[PDB]
Amino acid sequence: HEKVTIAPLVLLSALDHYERTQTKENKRCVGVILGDANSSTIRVTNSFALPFEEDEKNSDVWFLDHNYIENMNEMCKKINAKEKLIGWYHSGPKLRASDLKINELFKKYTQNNPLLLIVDVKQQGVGLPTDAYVAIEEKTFLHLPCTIEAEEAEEIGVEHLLRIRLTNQLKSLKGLQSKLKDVVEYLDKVIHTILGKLQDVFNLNNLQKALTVKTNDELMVIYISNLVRSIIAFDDLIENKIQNKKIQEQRVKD
Amino acid sequence: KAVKLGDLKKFTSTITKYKQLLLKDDTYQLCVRLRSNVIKTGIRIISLTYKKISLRDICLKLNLDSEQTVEYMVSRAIRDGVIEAKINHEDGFIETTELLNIYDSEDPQQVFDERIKFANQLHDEYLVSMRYPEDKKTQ
Repeated sequence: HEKVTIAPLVLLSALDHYERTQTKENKRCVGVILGDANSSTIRVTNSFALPFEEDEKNSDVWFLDHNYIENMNEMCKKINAKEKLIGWYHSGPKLRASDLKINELFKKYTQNNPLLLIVDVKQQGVGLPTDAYVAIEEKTFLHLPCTIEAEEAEEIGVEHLLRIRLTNQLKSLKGLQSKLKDVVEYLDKVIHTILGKLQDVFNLNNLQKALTVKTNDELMVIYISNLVRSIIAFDDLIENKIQNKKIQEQRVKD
Repeated sequence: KAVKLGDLKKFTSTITKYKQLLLKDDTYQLCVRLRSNVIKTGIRIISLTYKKISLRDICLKLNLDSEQTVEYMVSRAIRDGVIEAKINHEDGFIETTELLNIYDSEDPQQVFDERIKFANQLHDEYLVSMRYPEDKKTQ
């Protein structure tokens, strides 16, 4: 649908918020998220901690003001018009139905159904420490996948951070692990439809055909470069020391 | 010259002629074998090129040579592979195989692997000698 950009700049401060707020698992540091929400891709420019209170001792019990956003957007606007409210974040890592209520607050404040944002404040597992949701209906809410933009400005200072194949395999288990269990979970959790929804694509395997040969046929040439790959080695470094040592081992005049 | 044909007499004739020279080099022990091998070689060639030939037409080469020793002689040949064919005497049909494939198999890629395995020959050797000036130049 409108699946969305992600601003690391957000992501960072977001945890600072979590940090700043000293939010803990008891809590989720919540706040605006900013961008412009029109397109079938939405962007996250920015986001703002909404000074907030959360109580799950009573689910619906929690405290927040909008009027931040009120004054906020003003400045935000005054900062940039393109702030236009896309939605909001919280810590998370997970939902709590009161979110729904909370979600709807922003509905007043957003063009579309606004955008939830989960964060993993511990960034624990994997790609994203994050989920973004839009409500729905039998309610619906949903995660459309999202990701980063450029923000090379980001990417550059980013560059100042960090500092081939086997990984690619490694996830191999992962989904499968849960997956079968996830059945057995829901199986023996409810011992839904979506599981069968999965079930079909399963045969999408043992699918392989003598089209396999193509592979073999293909792989051949792949190797043809072999004699060439190291041929230049074969020729290159070997006849290189014979011209430097004969020069040298014999150099040896006086 | 014989082994081109492998004509046992003409074959032997050489030996008959050169045995001492063979003996001189004691290559004599050899060839005593390749005799029928080339016979079987011919048997394989410009001959197995039908999905058969008959018993007797392939026996013809043995009707040139021998009979129903053919059975042995062909089994003698088939024994080793070195040819690929079958028969049924019950058919009387000496049934001479394709030997036809493509590189669908890993057979090329075996050779590629063979080539692959060699990828270290000169490659790893370059490092084998990288030393000498490079290291002695330090001296």
